[PDB]
This record gives sequence, C-alpha cells and structure tokens, in this order.
Amino acid sequence: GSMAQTLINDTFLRALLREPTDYTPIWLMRQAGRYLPEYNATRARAGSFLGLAKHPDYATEVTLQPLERFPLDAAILFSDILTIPDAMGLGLDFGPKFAHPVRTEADVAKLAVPDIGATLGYVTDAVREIRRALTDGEGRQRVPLIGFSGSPWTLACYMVEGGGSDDFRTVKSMAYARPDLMHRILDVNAQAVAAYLNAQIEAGAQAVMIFDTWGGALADGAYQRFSLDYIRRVVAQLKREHDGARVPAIAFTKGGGLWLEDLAATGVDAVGLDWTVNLGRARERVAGRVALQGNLDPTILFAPPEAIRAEARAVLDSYGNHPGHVFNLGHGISQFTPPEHVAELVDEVHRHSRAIR
Ligand code: NA
Repeated sequence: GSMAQTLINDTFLRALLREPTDYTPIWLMRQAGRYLPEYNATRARAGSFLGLAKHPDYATEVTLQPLERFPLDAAILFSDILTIPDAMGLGLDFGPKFAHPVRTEADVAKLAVPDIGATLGYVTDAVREIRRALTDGEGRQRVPLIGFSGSPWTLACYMVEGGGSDDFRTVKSMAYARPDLMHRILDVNAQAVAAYLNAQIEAGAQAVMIFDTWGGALADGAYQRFSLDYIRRVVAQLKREHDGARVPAIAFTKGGGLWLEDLAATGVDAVGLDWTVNLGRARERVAGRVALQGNLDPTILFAPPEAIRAEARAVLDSYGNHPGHVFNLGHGISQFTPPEHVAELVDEVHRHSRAIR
C-alpha cells in the first residue's frame, strides 16, 4: 500500500520542505572522514581515497560509519565531486591533479556529457548499495540518503586549474580573458551535473546537494554569470519527485551570504549557509521561500563541550521556532576533531531544538 519502504526517521526531508517537525534535524559535511579512526582503517584497506570512492562496498562502509557512532538524521553518499571530470577523461589522481587540464579551445571542444551509466556506474552502484545497507531486518529504512555533485563552476575550477588550489586565480583569469571558452565549459558541466544527479535520484538518492564551494571566490556579477546561472540551469533539469516523494534540492555557495536571495530564487528547496551569516536574518531574508541549512563554524568543535553546546543553542535560537532549518556546519568536519565533540553537538541540537519546537 505505502509508496516506499518505511523510513523510520525522515525529519531531514521534512525540514527541507518546511514541514512541521518535533526537532531540528542534523547532518554534517565530511561526517565520513579522517576524524574517525575507522575511516582511516578502511582507507588503508582500500589503498587510497579514490579506492574508497570507486568501489561501492568501501563507499557504503564509510558512508555508514558516522551513523554507527552518532544519531545523525541523514546519510550522504560517499564520493568526490571530481568523478564527473574524471569520467570526461581528464585523468584524476590523488590534493587532486588531472593528467589533462582544460586550457585551450581544442581542450574545451573535447568535453562532452559522460554516459553516466557507462562511466560512473560505480557511483549509482554505491547509491543502490547504501539504500540496501540502510534497510533493517524488517525492510525499513533508518535515515534518508543525500546524493551530491559539485556545481558547474566549482568543477570548472578544478578542470582548468588541473587540480587543487588555494585561490583558483588561474581559472578566474580565464573567465575574464576567454569568457566564451569558460561559458562552453560551464554549459557542458551543467548538463553533466543534471544527468549525474538525476542518475543518483533514480538509484535511490532522496535529496540532492550542489556544492558550489568555490563560487564565493567570484566578484559580484561574475558570480551570477559564471556560477549562479549554471546552478539554475541544473535545477531546471532535475527530477523533483521519485518513489512517490518530493526529492528536495539544496545549493550551497560557501562565501555566498550576499547572494542568498539570488540562490533562493533558482528553484532549489534549500540553501546552505556558512558561519558568517546571521541565520535568523537569513530566514527573514528568504521569508520562508526556502529551507536553510547550516551554519556552525567547524572550528567550534575544538572548544570544550559546554562551549560547543552553547554555540549549537545560539544557532538554533537565531533561527527561532519556525519550520525549515537543517542544522549543519558551514564547512566540513576537521580531520583533527575529537569524535566525542561531534557526539555532543548532535545530542545538543536534538535536545535543545525539541525544547524549542
Ligand atoms: Na520530526
């Protein structure tokens, strides 16, 4: 009779849709990561970061690790944003480096949307396996699964740079010097990101997140032309429903607090925020049009437990007693974070938000 397997805990999906809930749900960027000794042990068995991402059993294993420690309200597919340019044939290795950086008109001409099934089957296989792993003995799902991609601009940054960077000055200078080529890269990336996210949804992702980690490096004007317009192009092409449920879409431009209204008008269900943004003011700014995700400074997780819990209370109090907040950090968990500080954060967010709500 029911549309899908029983989801025991769906508060995360409900908050992204601005629905009534009993508490504020929480998941954390890099919840699978080097701060967990078991992640490092698994990474050692796999041989490398890419080994973990490219084999669905390893990807599934590390995705589930934080859920065994903490009562988080969602799982996020373990992968990397750079799977797409790898599938485009740029030769990813592990920061990240490409054997073939995108520099010339001829390089750009060779870019094409990958056949997602044929080149990135390992990602959809991980999504399928994680959905099976999140199922208990009675067939019920424990928590929802988040699928994800880099934004067209953020992918372009790595593609043109030829790997990681601290400022991506080389790609930004290409946007000003050769805007036509830049737009061509962004066009192909947007088509690829939509295809990739849609494939993840079909495989069982129940929400999707677009990580525009480097959008905040761009000047006003440039941000809209080279990043935001392409986020909109992706969202316009996304499946918005699957298995009888809305599939919420989230966009996060780190450093993008000035453009919240712009992001909230792209068609996404939710916008991610970093710690510089006043969460209550942001809620007013969007006037309930979208859910907000964030926005604790991850550096707070180095402070004592009483400080961590007080700061978690302050974030929640800033948002206030209204639907539509998913608690998260404004960036990923540091590799040096004590896991018990994550436990304390999750506990306080749950208890204090229940007291509010
Ligand atoms: Na609830």
